Amino acid sequence: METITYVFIFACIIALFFFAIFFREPPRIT
Amino acid sequence: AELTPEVLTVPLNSEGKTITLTEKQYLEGKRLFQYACASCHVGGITKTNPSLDLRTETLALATPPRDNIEGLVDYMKNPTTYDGEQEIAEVHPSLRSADIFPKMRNLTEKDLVAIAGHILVEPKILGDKWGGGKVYY
Amino acid sequence: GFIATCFVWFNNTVYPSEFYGPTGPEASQAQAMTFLIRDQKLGANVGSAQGPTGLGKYLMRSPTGEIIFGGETMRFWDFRGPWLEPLRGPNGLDLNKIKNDIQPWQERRAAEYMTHAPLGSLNSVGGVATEINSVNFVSPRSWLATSHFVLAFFFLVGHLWHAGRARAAAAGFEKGIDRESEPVLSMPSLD
Amino acid sequence: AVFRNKEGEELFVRRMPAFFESFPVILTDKNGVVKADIPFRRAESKYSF
Amino acid sequence: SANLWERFCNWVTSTDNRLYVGWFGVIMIPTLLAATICFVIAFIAAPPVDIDGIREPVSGSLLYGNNIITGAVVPSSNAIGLHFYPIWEAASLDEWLYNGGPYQLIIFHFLLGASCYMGRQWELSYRLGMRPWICVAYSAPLASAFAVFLIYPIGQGSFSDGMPLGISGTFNFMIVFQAEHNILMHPFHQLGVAGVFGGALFCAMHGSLVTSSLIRETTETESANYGYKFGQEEETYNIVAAHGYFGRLIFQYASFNNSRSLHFFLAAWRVVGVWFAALGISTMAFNLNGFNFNHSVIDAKGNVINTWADIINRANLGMEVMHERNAHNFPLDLA
Amino acid sequence: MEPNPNRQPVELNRTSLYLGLLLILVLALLFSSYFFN
Amino acid sequence: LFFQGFHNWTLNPFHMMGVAGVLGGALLCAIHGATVENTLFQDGEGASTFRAFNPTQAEETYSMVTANRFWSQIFGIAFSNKRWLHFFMLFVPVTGLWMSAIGVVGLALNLRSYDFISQEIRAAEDPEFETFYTKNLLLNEGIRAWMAPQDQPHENFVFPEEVLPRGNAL
Amino acid sequence: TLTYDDIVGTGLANKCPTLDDTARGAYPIDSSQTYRIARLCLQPTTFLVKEEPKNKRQEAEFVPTKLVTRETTSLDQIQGELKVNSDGSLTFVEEDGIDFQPVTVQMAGGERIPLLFTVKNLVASTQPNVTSITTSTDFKGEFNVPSYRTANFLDPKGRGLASGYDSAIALPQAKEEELARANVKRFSLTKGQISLNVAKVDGRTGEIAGTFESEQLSDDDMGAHEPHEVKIQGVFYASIEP
Amino acid sequence: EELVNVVDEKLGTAYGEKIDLNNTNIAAFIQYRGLYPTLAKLIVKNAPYESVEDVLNIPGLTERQKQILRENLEHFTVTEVETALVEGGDRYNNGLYK
Amino acid sequence: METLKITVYIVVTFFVLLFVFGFLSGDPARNPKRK
Amino acid sequence: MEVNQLGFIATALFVLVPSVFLIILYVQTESQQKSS
Amino acid sequence: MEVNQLGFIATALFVLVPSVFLIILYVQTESQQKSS
Ligand SMILES: CCCCCCCCCCCCCCCCCC(=O)OC[C@H](CO[C@@H]1O[C@H](CO[C@H]2O[C@H](CO)[C@H](O)[C@H](O)[C@H]2O)[C@H](O)[C@H](O)[C@H]1O)OC(=O)CCCCCCCCCCCCCCCCC
Ligand code: CLA
Ligand code: CLA
Ligand code: CLA
Ligand code: CLA
Ligand code: CLA
Ligand code: CLA
Ligand SMILES: CCCCCCCCCCCCCCCC(=O)O[C@H](COC(=O)CCCCCCCCCCCC)CO[C@@H]1O[C@@H](CO)[C@H](O)[C@H](O)[C@@H]1O
Ligand SMILES: CCCCCCCCCCCCCCCC(=O)O[C@H](COC(=O)CCCCCCCCCCCC)CO[C@@H]1O[C@@H](CO)[C@H](O)[C@H](O)[C@@H]1O
Ligand SMILES: CCCCCCCCCCCCCCCC(=O)O[C@H](COC(=O)CCCCCCCCCCCC)CO[C@@H]1O[C@@H](CO)[C@H](O)[C@H](O)[C@@H]1O
Ligand SMILES: [Br-]
Ligand SMILES: [Br-]
Ligand SMILES: [Fe+2]
Repeated sequence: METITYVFIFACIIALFFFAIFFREPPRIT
Repeated sequence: AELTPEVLTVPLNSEGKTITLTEKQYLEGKRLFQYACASCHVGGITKTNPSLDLRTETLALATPPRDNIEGLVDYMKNPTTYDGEQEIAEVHPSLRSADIFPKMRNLTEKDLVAIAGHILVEPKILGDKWGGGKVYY
Repeated sequence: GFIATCFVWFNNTVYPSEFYGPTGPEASQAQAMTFLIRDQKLGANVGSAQGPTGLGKYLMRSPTGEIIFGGETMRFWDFRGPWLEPLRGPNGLDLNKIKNDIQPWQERRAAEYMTHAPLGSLNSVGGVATEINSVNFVSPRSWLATSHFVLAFFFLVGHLWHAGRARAAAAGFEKGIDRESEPVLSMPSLD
Repeated sequence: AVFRNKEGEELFVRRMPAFFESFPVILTDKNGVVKADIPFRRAESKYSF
Repeated sequence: SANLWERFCNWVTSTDNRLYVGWFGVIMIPTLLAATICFVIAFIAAPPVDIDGIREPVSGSLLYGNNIITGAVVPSSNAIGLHFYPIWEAASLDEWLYNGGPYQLIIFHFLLGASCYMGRQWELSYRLGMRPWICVAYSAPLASAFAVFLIYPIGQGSFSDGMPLGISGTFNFMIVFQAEHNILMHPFHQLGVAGVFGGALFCAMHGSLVTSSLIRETTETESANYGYKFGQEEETYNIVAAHGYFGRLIFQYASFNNSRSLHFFLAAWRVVGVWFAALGISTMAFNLNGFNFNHSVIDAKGNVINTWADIINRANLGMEVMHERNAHNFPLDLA
Repeated sequence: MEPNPNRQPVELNRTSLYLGLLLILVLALLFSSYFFN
Repeated sequence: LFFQGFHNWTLNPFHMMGVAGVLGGALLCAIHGATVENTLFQDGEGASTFRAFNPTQAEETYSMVTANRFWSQIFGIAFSNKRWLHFFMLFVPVTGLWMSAIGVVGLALNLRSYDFISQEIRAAEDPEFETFYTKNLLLNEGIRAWMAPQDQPHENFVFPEEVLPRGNAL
Repeated sequence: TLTYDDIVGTGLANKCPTLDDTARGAYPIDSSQTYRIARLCLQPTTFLVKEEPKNKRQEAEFVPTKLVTRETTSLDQIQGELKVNSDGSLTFVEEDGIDFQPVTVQMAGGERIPLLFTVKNLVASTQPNVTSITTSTDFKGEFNVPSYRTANFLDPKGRGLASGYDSAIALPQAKEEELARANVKRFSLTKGQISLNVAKVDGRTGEIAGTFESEQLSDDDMGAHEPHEVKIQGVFYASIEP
Repeated sequence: EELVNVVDEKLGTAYGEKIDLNNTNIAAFIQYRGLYPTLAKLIVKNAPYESVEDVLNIPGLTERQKQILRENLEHFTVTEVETALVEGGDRYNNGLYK
Repeated sequence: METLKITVYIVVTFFVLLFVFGFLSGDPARNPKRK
Repeated sequence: MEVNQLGFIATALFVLVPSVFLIILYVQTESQQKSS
Repeated sequence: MEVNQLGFIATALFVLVPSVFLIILYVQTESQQKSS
């Protein structure tokens, strides 16, 4: 487990990274 | 009025007679020491070889006894191992020390006679922090 | 400064240990050298003396299969100098030359570099981090190594400084950007 | 339990207090002198049980 | 028409791409990725590594040291010290494993690459008209990490003592340090704290005051963090409305009047000392350690009167002795 | 890159979920012991 | 050192956050600091920024847009809305700094984060398992046995030379 | 004819001398004169660990291990009077000499097996009756095998022998009646056997090269996990002398 | 059916109150005078002694050294050699300083 | 092993060249405008 | 007794993953009209 | 190792109860304009 428990929480931060540098919701200029 | 003359009163020879040091001449024992031995014998212990210390007990147990001014002086004149024979001047700088490690070239009696004192005197000062390095401090 | 600080820290020749101090490595080797000698004299056999780690109390093989002092001193096996070379052989240290050719003088030189090592204290106090107040020397090689670094360092950040701004003169950004035509305001904003 | 030795003096086990999660077993009879202790370093062991 | 390379050279420098692939980037990315994915794996399944020379592998890891605070990437082994251990040396990847081989490869990479980030951190400073000294505030960063990965090693024998990458290894690496260099007794390490313990103190301010001075754009209907639609050239927060406060907290003249002389000061505090620290460690990698006052303070007869820093000595001598036990057979640690 | 039309609104009612919730929680009661074994 | 010793503070989740605050907060204090000094415009004459507009007059010195795309392309993600960037600068430190403060109460009742059960047990029965954790853990004993006595005078510590733990040769 | 430099960092300074190709004449002995061998050198080729099969009546196998330790596997420069006994044989003993050399290997699985390749004590006995060391002559004898680590080696948690923490200190009130295995670290000693077979000699010099074997036991690791069996073979070398 | 610490159990005998001419590290010979430097080297460079007197034997002794030996004899002692106590050239540098 | 060495070097090289040769032509001009 | 240390973990999850799924699609529904 | 057979449930959940909470308040949000 744990060994896995640890890898996952990680392989996630990588997800949540991919999601914020590409699905960033564009800053609008008004 | 802390380091009394009766403490600077040490054994100079074997017989048991005694000599007193000046609040002055003591200083020199130190100043000289650091110049001449610091490298090693710091805190009262030989760094080149930790099995040998400068404590009083030890000295007296040395041979020739080295628990007195003339004795340590002997040393500073002719260095030899604990227990009799084996002249180690060719290694341990000592007045013999063929000017090798010149730190020795200058010193004179006024000097060796003092250093020595700095040796028997120190322990009386430092409990025995004089002999055991590191563990105390 | 860097390619400098290094020269003093390591080099034995253009930086004779006799005028400056004993190069760090030279110090570490002085240690073993000493106690190897202090010990062989007590009647021990460094050749076969088995370490406590099980590696080699005074000597051990190197990734090259050569002989080099043991313990931790292995960290400095590449080091070389006049007081050891003769006490050296064809495959690294030589068990023969190391047993009797051990000429008298070397033991002491090998000693001096032990007592006097490239370690000290800001307020000049020679000895490991926690030594009583007595010797007070701090190696020159230690002093030139540190000094220069701080300088050669800053400089690198000093080159950034200008080489980066001076890139803005021949560009005119140096003074900021123009309140009316900011170059990013005319770019297909990626999102 | 009271510890004694050849002599028979009643030694006393110095205890472990708050902070320490580990302690070295040191035996001091009354008056407070060290009279026995399990030594981490065995070679120059003087008081060792 | 321009040939195909003249294109490449525009693609790599195009101010358009999602994330700039500046020239520096051409060595940054390839490097950075090498490292990461390597580390990322050997942080999972890291065969038992043997840092210090003695053959007694200490491998914290997951597929062994099943934990996050525990495991880390263990250093190179004295054995092959300051020597370059190129994966392609180990007569067996299993050998390149025993001897911390994975460490290096990663370190040199993340090192040089960070240098690349350092640079390609200005490539836009130019590729986009604006002051170049952003990358310069990144000096304090890099340098440091360099000081704790390269300098100390070159300084001493081998990388064996180079900030093991992993939570707890940090601490080990640290505690050792404090015990071989009175680095807490440094007027340098002071300067890391000095500023770091400042930026924290100041980040709280400018962040404080600024937020402490916002016009009035919503009235708790929703939030107050909307008092700024992005791009507007106005300044959601009031400058003098702001100073009026701090000037009123600590006597005037003491609170900042000019806004640009403010924000600068914010790189001023951090970077200035964070550099020093970076130097401090980098300084001691040559053995010019923190202050030595052991015993210093004396008595008349000569009894030793204790300096606070004398205590500090025991909590040092303590760690001093135990660290790297059974790894050195002599009395003086010269590294 | 013009928006997408094939993007109808996502459908779910305040009672459909309840019918689902019941079925889901109870499904568990049953199937749960057979997990604890 | 005291704490590193008998408390092993450095291993606490909390304190490891205080660290998070006191570091990032500084990172911010500078990321933004020089993020500013290198964004603003030429709204003054000379080659120095001190005379540059203010005090509160013309609006904004740094274009939060020209700087934006700088990071959104370098480090991937940047800001928008200086309103939050000024309230996230507050959080970071004031925040993390509070964290530790909790953990610290935990040290009052010695109720600290010292051991990792899963570890000592796997260590106990295996002279071949060593993690930094254990290494660090040995330091403590050292930085304690040598300390305590001359540090806690009132608990008359009597420490024989043997008893005292310490590596081989040192 | 070659300096410490030529070889520094080569990857042969760990390799014994190669007795010049073509030269099988042997070295004559006396009994009127006593001989000694300047240097004994034992260079290996491969190490083999005997697999401990779970099953019983299906004989132990000798699998191959890969040299994990960076090349540090040789014992060069050894000696201890080469005597001739009222027989015909030569009995070579030993004295000084770098005979230990802790090395490790990785067994087939994920396992790590360490040992200390030694010949400490070694007693060489040649074929019952020889006059000149004729190719294929031998020596097969014994040697002691200490422990992979002196009495002072301190394991992860405090513990050890010569001077280590007493018995697992991280856990206080946990029953130890079980940990005893690791609490008390005893230091073991057992002997092993080598065996030299010659295959080249310069009757003029005395340079006798060849192959060898040795079956000593892996690491006892003080009170831990019963050792493993290791066969080791390689080339060797020694050069006689009056 | 139990295992015991080999070293410290010796502390309950001769070695651990006097000097075991057959094990004790060489550096305990400073403990008395006229013994260290040489005699010490000899006492050990010679094999274990089946009896405390066998010392005076050692081939090469000057009646003076044969003497010192006699008057310090009363301090010497011997017991089973001990593999873990003197293998690793510990007898000389038992790995341990000040 | 040795076979990998070169592969690795090549790559390294292929790039630096890209870094050096690249940073050369069309650079001191790589910005918005030169005033 | 002697239960599967994780039987509970499976029941707990299997009662959240699927369940939450609805406490997700539902909520977004009531907000079809700017509501909680 | 010999961890806490329930370190899991403890972990995993603490990364779902809170987490899923956002996926909830957030999701209803894009529905503020008849969308998924
Ligand atoms: C191959 C791919 C690797 C790529 C690396 C990627 C990372 C790059 C990031 C920065 C650039 C680094 C470039 C190489 C750094 C070399 C560091 C080093 O340890 O180099 C190794 C050498 C070795 O010097 C010593 O040289 C000694 C030689 O003297 C010895 O031998 C002599 C001859 O017999 C004499 O006998 C003498 O007495 C004896 O001591 C020994 O061989 C030692 O083993 C050896 O260590 O040192 C020196 O080269 C010092 C002088 C030249 C090297 C550079 C100087 C300082 C550079 C620091 C810059 C980083 C600072 C951080 C930046 C901060 C912000 C940007
Ligand atoms: C007050 C500031 C200061 C002071 C007092 C010194 C003092 C010294 N530096 Mg120095 N240095 C400084 C700042 C300073 N530096 C800065 C800001 C840098 C840039 C990083 C350097 C880079 C530097 C290098 C590379 C070297 C020195 C060296 C020296 C020593 C030799 C004196 C000298 O070389 O005569 C001049 C004539 C000589 C024959 C000395 C050496 C000749 C070679 C090394 C010169 C090669 C060119 C070199 C770049 C010129 C160095 C001049 C510079 C040091 C002032 C001397 C102690 C030399 C030494 O080795 O120190 C360890 C050396 O090699 N310095
Ligand atoms: C490469 C250099 C490096 C890196 C990456 C780290 C990273 C870290 N250190 Mg650290 N440290 C370093 C050098 C480094 N240190 C040095 C030289 C020292 C002194 C010798 C220390 C002393 C130290 C202490 C006392 C502590 C840390 C702690 C930490 C952690 C929390 C710090 C934090 O809150 O962020 C501060 C502000 C930030 C903006 C950093 C957060 C953003 C990212 C970078 C977090 C780290 C990402 C991670 C390293 C990589 C994961 C992804 C993968 C691609 C690597 C973090 C993992 C704390 C800890 O408990 O470990 C977690 C802690 O208590 N460090
Ligand atoms: C290297 C990484 C690192 C980082 C980033 C930190 C960060 C921190 N540590 Mg820490 N620590 C570390 C490593 C680290 N530590 C290590 C390796 C150890 C040894 C194990 C420790 C041991 C340690 C202890 C024992 C404590 C900390 C504490 C702290 C926190 C206190 C910071 C503070 O605001 O002080 C500022 C201190 C204050 C009291 C702020 C108020 C000061 C007043 C209000 C100002 C008055 C000034 C006055 C008006 C002017 C008079 C000046 C005069 C000279 C004229 C902070 C989060 C403290 C903590 O966690 O807090 C609960 C704490 O008690 N650390
Ligand atoms: C540009 C990006 C980049 C950079 C700067 C580096 C840099 C580095 N890598 Mg690396 N690497 C990269 C991309 C990069 N890598 C990629 C994409 C991969 C995929 C595998 C790798 C895989 C890799 C591995 C496995 C290793 C490295 C290692 C290294 C380090 C040693 C490099 C070295 O030995 O140079 C040496 C060579 C030069 C510096 C340039 C020389 C150019 C040669 C001599 C010319 C070509 C010769 C050719 C004409 C003749 C041969 C013909 C033949 C094919 C028939 C160094 C930090 C090593 C490590 O750091 O530790 C060991 C390491 O083991 N890298
Ligand atoms: C309150 C007490 C206190 C405080 C405030 C500090 C504070 C500090 N200590 Mg310290 N220390 C303490 C007590 C304390 N210490 C004690 C008691 C000890 C005894 C061991 C130490 C021992 C110690 C050591 C050995 C070191 C420190 C260092 C430091 C500094 C590290 C932070 C820094 O300089 O950043 C500089 C570092 C960076 C800017 C990192 C570089 C940036 C890289 C690229 C990060 C990588 C990010 C990663 C790859 C993420 C990738 C993607 C990600 C975004 C997902 C800091 C000033 C370090 C130091 O000062 O050197 C710099 C150091 O080496 N301390
Ligand atoms: C609560 C009262 C208090 C005070 C007055 C201080 C003060 C200090 N601590 Mg400190 N500290 C405290 C509590 C305190 N600490 C606690 C509770 C902990 C938990 C561990 C620490 C842990 C700690 C560490 C690890 C370190 C310090 C250090 C320092 C010094 C560096 C100052 C700094 O960098 O700030 C930056 C400046 C600001 C944040 C703004 C105000 C600056 C102060 C108030 C003025 C400093 C000037 C000084 C008093 C005299 C200069 C004269 C001149 C300015 C006219 C400073 C003397 C560092 C040190 O080595 O000492 C120098 C250091 O490394 N502290
Ligand atoms: C330990 C016990 C655990 C086991 C559970 C017990 C067995 C439960 C069986 C009942 C489930 C069938 C639901 C029919 C679906 C339906 O039609 O009712 C829907 C949801 O109602 C429900 O789900 C409500 C569920 C709670 C009812 C339980 C009543 C308690 C006992 C009453 C005693 C009175 C004295 C509401 O309307 C439905 O959904 C509407 C949309 O909201 C649509 O109009 C549909 O067409 C449909 O009408
Ligand atoms: C208590 C013990 C007794 C026995 C158990 C009692 C429970 C019986 C309930 C079942 C009734 C018939 C079958 C149910 C179908 C139904 O109910 O359908 C939907 C219900 O919600 C639903 O459940 C919709 C299905 C979503 C299930 C989500 C859980 C699955 C896990 C997801 C994991 C993702 C990784 C709603 O129906 C819809 O109703 C409207 C939409 O709300 C539409 O107009 C259509 O009519 C459509 O049919
Ligand atoms: C093993 C690693 C695990 C540890 C994690 C690593 C440490 C992470 C530290 C960074 C977090 C700080 C975020 C600042 C908040 C902010 O301002 O960015 C916001 C969210 O961005 C984010 O959260 C995105 C998080 C992913 C960024 C990671 C980049 C990967 C490395 C890039 C390397 C480039 C070569 C987006 O904008 C914010 O939110 C906006 C509303 O959407 C408002 O405008 C706010 O004012 C504010 O601007
Ligand atoms: Br350590
Ligand atoms: Br050492
Ligand atoms: Fe601002």
